[PDB]
Amino acid sequence: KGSVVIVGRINLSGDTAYAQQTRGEEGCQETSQTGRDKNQVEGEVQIVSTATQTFLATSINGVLWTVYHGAGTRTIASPKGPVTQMYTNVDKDLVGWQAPQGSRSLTPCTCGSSDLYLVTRHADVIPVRRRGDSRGSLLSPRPISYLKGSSGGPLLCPAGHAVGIFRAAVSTRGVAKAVAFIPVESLETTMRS
Ligand SMILES: *[C@](O)(C(=O)NC1CC1)[C@H](CCC)NC(=O)[C@@H]1[C@H]2CCC[C@H]2CN1C(=O)[C@@H](NC(=O)[C@@H](NC(=O)c1cnccn1)C1CCCCC1)C(C)(C)C
Ligand SMILES: [Zn+2]
Repeated sequence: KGSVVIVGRINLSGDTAYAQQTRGEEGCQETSQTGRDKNQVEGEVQIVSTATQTFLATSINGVLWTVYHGAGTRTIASPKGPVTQMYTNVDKDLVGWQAPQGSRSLTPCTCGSSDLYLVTRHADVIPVRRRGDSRGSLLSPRPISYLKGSSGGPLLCPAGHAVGIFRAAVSTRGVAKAVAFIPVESLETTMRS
């Protein structure tokens, strides 16, 4: 097995979103195998790694959420050693840990806006137009490479509240046309029986 390892962070507090890498490929390979990570955590969105993949994870209501197809049943490396998952929902493709010390949690969106904002792993903020429970159109199509690594990141309100967790793109010939996401309501259902 192995722990998922925070290799970075996205800050959404200020006027513009930015990414910081805080750990390289060699130091991440090391920390996955110990499960002990003494680095300072900050931000709403974390950049996380397994042995194969690098993607996002997002704190909402005190829980760091990401995708199950990326994270699996893995522990997360922390300053007190490896932390077990608090929630595992394979049906909803959703796993969550106790939000790490240092982090900030997003609030669930209560406004029902269909104007969403996808935060990518490069801290690009892309407008998405909500279409149903779990889908949204891209106002501009992108190469899927643009979104590769963003699984686990948030879709936001215009108010900066969590609408959902990005998990997949609908793609034709390497051009993403839409995004699929885990709605924040599903995260709420997961905590609430
Ligand atoms: C995300 O996990 C990530 O950042 N991973 C780190 C980089 C390694 C990653 C982000 C991709 C934009 N997500 C995925 O890889 C997801 C996962 C979760 C669900 C299945 C796999 C594949 N996947 C995708 O996003 C794919 N999308 C699809 O398979 C969609 N299907 C189509 O687009 C399609 C199918 N038939 C004909 C034409 N188009 C399905 C559609 C239904 C909902 C699930 C996604 C790719 C093709 C990788 C974009
Ligand atoms: Zn809202």
